[PDB]
Order: sequence, then structure tokens, then C-alpha cells
Amino acid sequence: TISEDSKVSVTGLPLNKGPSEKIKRESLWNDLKTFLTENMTEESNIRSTIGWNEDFCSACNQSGSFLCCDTCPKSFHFLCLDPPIDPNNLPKGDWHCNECKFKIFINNSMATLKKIESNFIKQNNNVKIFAKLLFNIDSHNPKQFQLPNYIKETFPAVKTGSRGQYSDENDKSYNPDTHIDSNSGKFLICYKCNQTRLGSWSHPENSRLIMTCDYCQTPWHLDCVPRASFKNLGSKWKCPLHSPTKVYKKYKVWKKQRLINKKNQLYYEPLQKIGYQNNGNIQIINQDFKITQIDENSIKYDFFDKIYKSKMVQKR
Amino acid sequence: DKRRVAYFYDADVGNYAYGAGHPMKPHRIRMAHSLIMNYGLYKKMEIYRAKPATKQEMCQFHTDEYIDFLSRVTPDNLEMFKRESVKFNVGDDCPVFDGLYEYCSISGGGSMEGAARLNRGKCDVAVNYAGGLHHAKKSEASGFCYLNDIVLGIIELLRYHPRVLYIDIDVHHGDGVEEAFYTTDRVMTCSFHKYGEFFPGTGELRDIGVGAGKNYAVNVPLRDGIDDATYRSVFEPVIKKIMEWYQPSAVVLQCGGDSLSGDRLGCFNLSMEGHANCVNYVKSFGIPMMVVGGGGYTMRNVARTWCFETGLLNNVVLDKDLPYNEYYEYYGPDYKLSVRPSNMFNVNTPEYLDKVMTNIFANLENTK
Amino acid sequence: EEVTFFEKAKRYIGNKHLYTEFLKILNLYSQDILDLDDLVEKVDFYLGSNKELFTWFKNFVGYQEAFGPSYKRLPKSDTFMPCSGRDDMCWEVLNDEWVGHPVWASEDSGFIAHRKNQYEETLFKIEEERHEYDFYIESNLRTIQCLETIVNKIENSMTIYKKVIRKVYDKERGFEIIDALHETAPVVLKRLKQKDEEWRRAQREWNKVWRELEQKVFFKSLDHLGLTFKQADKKLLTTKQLISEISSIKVDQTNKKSQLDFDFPDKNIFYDILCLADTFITHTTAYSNPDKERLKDLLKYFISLFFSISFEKIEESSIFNLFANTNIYIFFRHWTTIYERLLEIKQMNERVTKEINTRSTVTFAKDLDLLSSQLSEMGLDFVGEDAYKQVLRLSRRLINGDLEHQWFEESLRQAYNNKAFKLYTIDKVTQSLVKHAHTLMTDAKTAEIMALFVKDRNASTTSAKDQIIYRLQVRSHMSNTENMFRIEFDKRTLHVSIQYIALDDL
Amino acid sequence: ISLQIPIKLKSVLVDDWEYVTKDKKICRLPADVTVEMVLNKYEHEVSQELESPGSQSQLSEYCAGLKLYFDKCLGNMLLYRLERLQYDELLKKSSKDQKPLVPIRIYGAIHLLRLISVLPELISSTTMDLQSCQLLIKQTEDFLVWLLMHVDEYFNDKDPNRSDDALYVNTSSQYEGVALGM
Ligand SMILES: [Zn+2]
Ligand SMILES: [Zn+2]
Ligand SMILES: [Zn+2]
Ligand SMILES: [Zn+2]
Ligand SMILES: [Zn+2]
Repeated sequence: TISEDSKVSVTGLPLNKGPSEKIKRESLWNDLKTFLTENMTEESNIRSTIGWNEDFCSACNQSGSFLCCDTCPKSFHFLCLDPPIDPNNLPKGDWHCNECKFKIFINNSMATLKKIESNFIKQNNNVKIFAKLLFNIDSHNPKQFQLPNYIKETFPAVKTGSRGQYSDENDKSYNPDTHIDSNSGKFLICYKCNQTRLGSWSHPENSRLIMTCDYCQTPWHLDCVPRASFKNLGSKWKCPLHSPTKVYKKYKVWKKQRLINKKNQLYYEPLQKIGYQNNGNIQIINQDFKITQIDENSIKYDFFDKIYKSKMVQKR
Repeated sequence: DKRRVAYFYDADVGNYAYGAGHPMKPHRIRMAHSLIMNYGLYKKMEIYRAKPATKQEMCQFHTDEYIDFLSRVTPDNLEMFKRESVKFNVGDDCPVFDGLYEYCSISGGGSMEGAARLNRGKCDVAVNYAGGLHHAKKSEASGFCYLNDIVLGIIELLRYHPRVLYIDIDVHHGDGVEEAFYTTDRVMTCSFHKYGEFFPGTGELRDIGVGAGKNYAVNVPLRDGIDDATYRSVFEPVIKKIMEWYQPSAVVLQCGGDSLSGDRLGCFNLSMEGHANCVNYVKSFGIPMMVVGGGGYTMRNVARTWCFETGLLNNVVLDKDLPYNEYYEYYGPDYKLSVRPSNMFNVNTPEYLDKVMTNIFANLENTK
Repeated sequence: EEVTFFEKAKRYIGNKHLYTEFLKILNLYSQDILDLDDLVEKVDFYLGSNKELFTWFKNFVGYQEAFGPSYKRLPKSDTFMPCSGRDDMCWEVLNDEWVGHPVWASEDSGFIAHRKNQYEETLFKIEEERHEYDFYIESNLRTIQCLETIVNKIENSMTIYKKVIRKVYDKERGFEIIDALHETAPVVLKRLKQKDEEWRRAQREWNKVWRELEQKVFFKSLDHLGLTFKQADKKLLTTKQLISEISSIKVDQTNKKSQLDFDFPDKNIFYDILCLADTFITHTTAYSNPDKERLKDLLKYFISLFFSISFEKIEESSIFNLFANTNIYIFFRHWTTIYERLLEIKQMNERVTKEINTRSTVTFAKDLDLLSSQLSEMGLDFVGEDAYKQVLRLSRRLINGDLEHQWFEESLRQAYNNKAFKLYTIDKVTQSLVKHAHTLMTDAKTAEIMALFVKDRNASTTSAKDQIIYRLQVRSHMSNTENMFRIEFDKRTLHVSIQYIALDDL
Repeated sequence: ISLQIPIKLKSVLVDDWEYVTKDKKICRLPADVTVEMVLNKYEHEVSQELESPGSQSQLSEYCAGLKLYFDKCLGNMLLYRLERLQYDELLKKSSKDQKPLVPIRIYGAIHLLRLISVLPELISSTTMDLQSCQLLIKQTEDFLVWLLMHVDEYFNDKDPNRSDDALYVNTSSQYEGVALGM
């Protein structure tokens, strides 16, 4: 006889009281049976194979299981440790941080310099420049690698995410207002169908969904280019009218130069303007990330020359 | 045709339950079996209790470590399994209950036995509604699925069938089955799924396969609220083309109930007849075929649909009135064997769907 | 034909920003970086909507694996993991290099779930409670049967019973009792039977309450567009909406005189609309009796003059052109909307008539145990009373005010299976139509244009000068900023063509 | 203090940051060219041209110190959180064979490039005298210039999905989960 059985149920009741009269007033107005299967379930076994201390890590600065120190309130992840410690293979003892153990064991304020000079003269025979760093690294806790705040800033189109991840400029019933400019009032005309296809309130079936591409603002119909749904959680949608910026030449890989801050962004214009063996880094009008000025009229001659060459080489 | 119909069901499959608020309840199979029983169809089936699968049988697809963790995981000792839980994704999405290993073994044994009966020729039609777990892929639990019994059944069928066809009608793409057969050319996977900001995340029109499996995978991205007519008009020509240009020796059909209207997580506008139509049309081709019950979260609708599909496979049509099963109260207002489609809008358009069929046919042009 | 081709491309693209990208792509190809396939693909996406530039482009340049987007490739060192059951055949057909991991395919952003009404949530809660009760009862009953078999065998499926015992025995004693059972069975069996009896009593009562909760909610959950139809119609039945629709149609037509085309395949719906309009006019306490009579007479006269239906049959139930302003156009749009809704209801009338009349009831438990006549006590079950005429009567009741909107919508849902949700706002649309007629007669400019329409229509035999003179006479009263409408009517087939002349007459 | 890293090297560093932190890729270890052959080739190619005994010997001292510092600091502050799993795997495999881990024999040319990016930040937290600070900076700049002429043989543009010889390898779903889940 147990009275603790009646604890709780999905009904909010001990499953033994009843319809919960308040719920009554809320929710009211004012070919044989299955016992033959056991004698007919023929057990089939004809199988072919039947015969077989804080809330963040002190190294990665993220959330998760932590192995904190009793003396240093610095929680550490298990992979974010040097060396990583397997949770199954627990040390089962007094654990301290690298800085914590350094400050709790070799804490000789008067004779720290003695150890520094001892290490310096020990490394003086071979490597004197690096002796101080080789000593000092033993005084620091394990950490997660991060760019030093100036490799990132030379490229303006690069930003750091929440947990230190890399982020760029591509991070991001019947509704008739979607076809409106919402800034000028003009209907949004899809590039392919050359129509807005607004439909009507009486017949919403005649409406065709439009996107208004994120980058160049060209509106496109969800039925013109094949696409099941919109883009609302993923990256900024890009129209099919943009440069590839990355080509897998038949293998070889081509990439477009990353954007650099204008202070260090050098520019140059060729004096030939007939044919230039240059990359896709062009401008329509330290010497490694230059932006050439393609002189658009020269493209008309260049493309034509290339296609004519392809025409005569294939002719023979 | 009046094909011989095998039927596998374990009476204990309804005694395993997921979390309190979880959308998976294997008891749906239990009122499905009750509906088939009380309709006087047991005189039309041979009912089998398939032997549960063993560790080595499910190790044909899944890793041995995954199987070992599955056979020992328990809600009382989960804190001894921390690395395994996160490595195999057996956490919140796919939780651990009392009879996880037993349920997985039962489902795998049922699928394996159905495939074995098809291979041996004991029947041309076998039914196993305890399967349909098409999300787990050989090392992890995904989409509330832990064991990909469909892969094991396809493996068993391929022992005697050169080519096997897999058809998915669930709004979720068949990620696990397609991944298991993304390179081989002996298995067609064809999933009619809702594609977008949806849980599968994959199954785009350009996932035809890699290596020898190029043009050997078919994906059907669908918008919300597709109704019976549009679904049939998309389903039938593609299935006919696959039958014409690939000629599988066997076909496997995952009868997911997510496409049904009123689904807890589904977004389609498929009714009772619109969902049984694909099953009947596929059965009308004449090759050995499988039935596995995958999606579906409203147990009444999915159970009624399963009972009606079982009737349809036996070349008979069941009546709208109910035979007064044990769980009669579940059917609410009128207790009729039907599913009511709602009035919400359909986004699928003839131009987009025509583009989809054109791309699919172009991909299929190099399958014969 | 090549530099001119460049000029044509620049004109067709029509944007410096897109032309810049096109030139960048052309140069990228020109520096031997892009292949023919991608170049032709980009030209197809840019100018491929044209069939003369792109066809020449393909025929002048001599144009004459496919990796999936959600599949990665893993290293070979990350492949071989011992699978005991995997045979050679099982090794050959399985794929292990490529994995999808939908987290990668979701851009680490997640997924968007569907939107469900609160009725669906209540149904799901009832479902959850039912499943809990039934699962517990079934598991306990199975354990009861197993213990009964053991007891019957003791007179002289490895964890279900353990779970049931642990659930029943919650004082942590369940483990001890299970151990004693493994080596004391009747006491466990009788406790399980008592628990089963209590659970079955609770399940019966809860099944009751779940049932009457489900009865009042099931039909509302499926009313997806019907629940929000009132506000959507209120927002989207404005003059600005219709103006935007017709202007978008005109713009699409001009981006290549029959912008709108209405067909009238019935003549008896007009009588029903007249009856509803007069019912509202009599009921409304907003117009004086002379104003009410003016409303009714003007409506009857306008409809008789336009459609040429009758003059007395309405009271007892050549190509014409109407030059109309915004007010008359919106009034006509209201009339056409009401007519289209009523025609949609009327066309399919026979099928719902049969279904309601041939509505079988299950005699196993419905007529035996649980009888539900909540909508039948109040009499809007559509028993007999042909669905179109009963719907008209119910609309008249709603306009009168003796029938609530809740019950009207519930009955409409139950009789039409949520396929007649557009009638939820019929009274409001009729009120708006009556207000539009009042505004039409109460304004001097609209009244004069209406008199001009009367003159032109009653003429009924005019030369080609009539159109120009009619347009000029309308324009004399009519401003230089608002828009005109050319409502063409063909009385021979009762088809109305509407053309949008914003200011193209100046 | 003022380290003039070439723009191409900064782009390579940010590309590696993107590949690891965003694309969830790890370096294909052991590297085809780890730290030692590249440093020894630098020493052989440059020291053979120097004639001053001090300039030629200090180059060897700088190379040895760079090797020592890299070996010491790879496991401390030159690895992201994702690569900690690969580090632990390498440690486990090395301990299985009783071989001490020698990271200069595993990592190469991309972890040394990331080693010399916080050197101004690392020297700042010392009592390192200014007269040798300039010497260290100048030696680092000379090494960077030498690398700058020779870039086509240490950072190639290759797709992991198209060639197993690419410097990066895709991380499994299990690998990613284990690496970034605990
Ligand atoms: Zn950490
Ligand atoms: Zn510490
Ligand atoms: Zn379009
Ligand atoms: Zn764009
Ligand atoms: Zn599903």
C-alpha cells in the first residue's frame, strides 16, 4: 500500500480524482474484437540472417561542461585544456590552472628573477632571444587562438561572430503589399517575367511571390527562378545576376581579392588598354592586392579578340 | 489482383511511449491494428509476429559502438553516457525511454522479416507499420528515429532483387535512406517532401547523387498546403517515369502520416483519399512492394489512414462507418473513417511544379 | 551586329549596376578564368528572357560531376569503422564518404515551424491526455494478464512489466517487489487490478469531458482562412486594394483594354442580393425613411437599367459602355464581389444538399451512447431547407440581429465543411454596398455622371460619336487628377468588361 | 611592436580563420610540409648567402628558437576550440606508441604563420629589452619576406571535396559534435 503513487499527470491531476469540475464547467455545453490476434500471429523467422567557477570556459569563452579550480574561479572546458582531459579518465585530485599552479607553487616574489636568469643562461648557449618567452609561457593558462585585432581590421568586410566565429557581408494569407515598392509605391516588376503578378483579393491564386534580391534589389519571382520558399534564417539571398567571385577552372581554383581598407588599397591603370593578363579584380570606369581599372570599352575589344581566337583555333 | 498480403504486428509495440509531450506515440500502430482487426480484414491477411532483430543484424548499417550504446542506454544511467549522447545525437530531439532497444529491435525484425518474405516469395504484399524510421543514418539518432530499419529491409531485398525502389511521401525528406544509398545505383530513393526552412534542411532538386549514384536520387521539393489533386498530379507522372526508365525488381513505400491534414507538425493539405491514392496507384504496377509507416502525429487520422490503406492493398474498400473499436472515443464528432482537409491556401503553383517535373525528367533521362 | 548587340544589351538590362556585373562576368570569361558553361548560364540569366539576342549569342560564340548542395565529403581516414554485420555486398552498396548533417544544410540557423490555431493546441492537449491514460491502462492490463497467467500456472517484453510495477509502486519499494517476483505474485496482481479499476473510471470520466470539449472545437481548428476572414476582408476590401490590383494588371498588360472581365451566368442571385439589401436598409437605424426608399428605388432602377433584367419581376420574386469614376467603380466592385460569393455558394449547392440529407449516423455507439444535437436543437442543421435558401435565410437573420455570428459561422462550417467562410462578413459587405449607393446618389458629380449614363443607356442606338461625347460630358464634371473607368457591358451574354483609363483621355 | 605582415599573409590567416571557425574544417595533419622542412629550407637557402658569422649564426639561433617556441605553444594558444579534438586525438595516438608529441613534426606552415601573428602581443608581456626587440622583429620580417616570395608551395587552392591532398579536411558530424559540444 503506497499513497505516494498519485503524484501528477498531464491532466494536472493524480489520475484518480476525475474531470476536475472546473474543467467540467469550462469544457461542457451546460469482424470480431482484438482478442483473436494472439492465436493467429504466426511468428515468422525466415530471415536470411536468422543464423547470425564561472559560466564560461576560460580558454574558448563558451558554455558547456567545466572543470573549475578550487583556488582559481576560472572554469575550463575539457578540450580547452593543455593537455585535454578525458572526463572518463578523471584525474581525481587537486586540480589547478597553469597560472593557478604557478602562483600557488613557485610563488617566490624575491627569487622569481633568479629563476628567470637561470632559464636565460640555460638557453643562452643556443637561443637567447627566445629564453624569456620560453620561461613566460609556463606562467600562462591554456587559451584558444584568436587573430590579434589587426589582421582582421585590414579587411573591412570581415567581422567576428558571437563565439569568435568569422562573419562577412553575407550573414543577414494573401499579402499584396509585398508587390509594392513600400518606398515609392511602384509595383515590383520581376526581372524574368517582367510582371508583378499581384493577383486579387477575390482570387489570391493569381498572385506570384516576389523576393526583392538582397544585394542589387532586383525583384524576382519565386516561380521564375525555381525556389520552394523564401530566405529568412539563412544568409542574405543573392540574385543570379552577380559575379561568381569563385571559379573552379578545369582542377584549379580562382578567387576574387578580398576587400581591403581604402587607406592601404592601392589603385593603378594600365597604359596599354588593348590586352591585359589580369585577374577578375577590376574596376569599371604591397603591390599584390591592387585593383586594376578595366576601362570598360577595352572589354569590348578583349572579349571579341578572345572569341575570335577561339573561332579560328577551332576552325582548323 | 488480390495479392497475398502479409501483416506483421507485435502486441507489445503499443506498450512503449516517448516523453509526455513528445509527438511520437507508437500506440498509433495499436489503434491502427485495432481498426484493421474490427473491420473483418484479419480473414484477408496472414498475421505474423516477426522476431526482433539482433545486434549483428542492425550492425549491417549502424556502427557497432552506436548499437552497443543503444543496447545499454537507459534513463537511469544516462549520466554515465555523456560523450556518447552528444556524439550520437541521442539527447533532446531523440530521447531515451524504457523500451528504446526493445522497440528498435522489434521494428528492425519486422522490416527484415517483411523483406525476407518478399524475397522467399511467401507473399507479394507485406505490411509493417512499426517501421518508417528513415532519419537515423548509421551512427546517430535524428528526426525521432534511432534505427534505419528501411536500410536493413532494402539490404535484405537486394539479396534477391537486383534493383529496389524506395518512395518517400513524408513532408520530411528521406535523409537517412538517401544518404545510405547516395552512391549506389541499385537503389532509387524518391522523396516527396516539403522543402524550405524545414527540419530535414536537405532534399533539394539538385541532390541526384554522387559517383555511380548520379541521377539515381530523386528529390521533390514541395510548398505548403498541397492538396490531393496537386499531390496526385505531381506523384503519378514521376512514379510512372521511374517505373518506365528504371524498372526496379521491388519497391518500398514509406506511408508517412505527416502529409495528412490536421498533422501536429505537418503543413500539407492531404486528406484520407488523397493519401491512399498514391498507395493504390503504386500497388497497381505489379512488382513486390513494401509498406512502412513513418510520419504521423495525430494517432486517430494516421490510424484510420493505415486501416484504409490496408484495406486498399487487399483490393477492397472499407466503409465510412466505424466498427466500434476499443478506442472509439478518439474519433470525436462523427466516428467516420475519413480525414477532413482544411481550407488553408495552397502555395504550390503550376509553373514551379512544371519546372520541378522538367528537371526531374531531365535527370531521369540517363537512368535507362 | 555586335557593337549594336552591346548597345541593345545595355538598353535591355536597363541598370548600370547590373550592366557592371555583366561586364565583370564578361571580363572574367575573357581573362581565361570562366568556362563556356557558366558564361552561357549567366548570359541566359541576364538576356535569356530575350529570344533574339541570346539565340544569336549562342550561335555566334559557337556554343552548340554534379555535387549536391547539402552533402559534404569526409576523408578516407574518417570512414573505416568496424560494422560486424556489414558483408561484402553490404559494404559495396552503402555510402560512407558523403554525409548531410542537416545542421550544415540549415546554415546553423535552425528551422521554421508551422503556425497552428489555439483550437489545434486544445485538440493536441486532449490527445496527449488520452494517450497518457490509454498507455498507462494498456500497459497495466498487459501486466495484469501476464500475472494472471503466472498465477494460473502456479496453482500447483522483458521490461514492460518492470515499468508498470515501478510506476505503480512509487515508494522505491518496486525494485524489491520485482526481485521477490523474480524468485508474492497475487498481491501484485490484485494491486494492479485495483489500479486498473481506478484508472478506467478516471478514463471514462475524462473521455466524457474530452468529448464535449472536442465537440465545440473540432470544426473551428480546420477553419484556417475562416478564422481570420473578417479582418482580412476588412483590410483588403478597400478602394485602394482594387485600384492597386487594376493598376498592376494594366502595367503588366502594357509591359508586353480588357483589364477586368466579369461573367454573369445567373440572373436569380440579383434577387437574393436585392432581398438582403432591402432587409439591411429596413433594419438599419442610420437612414431616414425617405432615404431608405431612395436607396431601394435607386438600387432597383440602376440594376434594371444596367442588366436589363426586368422592372416588375425584380419586385416579385447591342453593347453599352458606362464611363464611371472611382465611387461608381467601387460600388460596382462591391456588387460583383457579393454576386461572385453568392454564385460560388450556389453552384455547388446540390452536393452539400445531398451530403446533409444523406448524412449517415453510426449506430454502434453514437445513437446508442452519445447523442450530439447542439446545433440541431437551435435548428440550423440544414435538414431539408436547401443549402442556398437556408443560407439566404440565415444571412437575413444575421442582418436582422437575432442570429449570432458565432453560431452562424459554426453552422456554415458544419454544413459546408469550412468551404463557405467567405459568407462570414456578408452583412458588412452589404452595409458597405448600401453606403456606396448612398454616397453615389448624395454627390452632385456622381449624380450627374449617373444621369449621363441613364441618357446614354436609354438612347440604346447611337453612332460612334456617342463614346467621345459621353467621355467629354463625364470629363466636364470630372476632375483632372482622379481616374475614369470604361465599364463595357454586353447584355447579350451578361458579361462585363472593365478597362482602366487613369488619365489617358487628356 | 610594428609588424608589417604582407597583405597576402593576412588574407591567408583570415582564410584559415574562416575555414576553421566557419567552414568547420581542420588542417590535414600531419602536414605535407611541417614546420621543420620549411624552416630548414629557409635556413639553408638564406644562411648560404650570408657571410657575416654573426648574421649567419643568429639566423640558426632564430630558427632553433622558433622551433622550440612553436613546439611549446601549439598546445597552449595556437589552436582553436575545434582543433582541440584533433590535438587530443594526436595526443592519444602518440601516447599509445609511447612517442612524445613533437608538433613541429605534425603542424606546418599555417600554424607557424599563425604563430607569428601575436609575436608583438607575446613580447609585450615580458621584460624583453628594446635593443633585441628590433632584432627579433627584423628577423621575423625577413623570414616573412622569404615566405612571401615562396607562397605557391605552402598555401595551395584545393577543394577537400575534390582532392584528398587538400590542406583541409571536412569534419564529421560526430567529430564536430564532440569537438564543440563539451
Ligand atoms: Zn572551452
Ligand atoms: Zn587555478
Ligand atoms: Zn517573375
Ligand atoms: Zn541581386
Ligand atoms: Zn516525417
